[PDB]
Amino acid sequence: GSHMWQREEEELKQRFMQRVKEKEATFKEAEKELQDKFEHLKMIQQEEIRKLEEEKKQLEGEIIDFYKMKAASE
Amino acid sequence: GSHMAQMEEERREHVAKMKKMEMEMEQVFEMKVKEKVQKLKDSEAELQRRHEQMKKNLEAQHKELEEKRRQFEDEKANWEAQQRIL
Ligand code: NA
Ligand code: NA
Ligand code: NA
Ligand code: NA
Repeated sequence: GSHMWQREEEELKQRFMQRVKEKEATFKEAEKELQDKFEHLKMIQQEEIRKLEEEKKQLEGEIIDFYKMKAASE
Repeated sequence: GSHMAQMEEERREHVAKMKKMEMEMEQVFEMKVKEKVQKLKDSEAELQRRHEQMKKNLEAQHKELEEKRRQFEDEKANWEAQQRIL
């Protein structure tokens, strides 16, 4: 009857609600995996930046020693 | 009787309603998945763009350092050869 027919509507509306919810949980996880993969690659490059800065600073110190020696030599 | 015939027509209308509802809800769900797939593709594309930019920036930074070191070593070896007294 009328209540069973209304319940049938609600069961279908609840079905789609849950279906969209499970689909959303898969997309959220795929985005999570995606963010972790690129966060990993970003950390590596941020360590490369600091090593490069440290190398630049070391070369600058060698150039100071060399120029000071040239001035003090003759 | 007249109530059974009324209920039978209501039952018929309900059967047709569930058919249309399910069909239309399926169309909305397909467009919803189509939007989520495009959002995920955009996210990967943005992260790969950022990674390529930083990768090309690091290559430039390494090249500039390598150039400065190469010219410093060349000038130091030139100096040394010029300081040979004998
Ligand atoms: Na279903
Ligand atoms: Na860094
Ligand atoms: Na979209
Ligand atoms: Na000599």
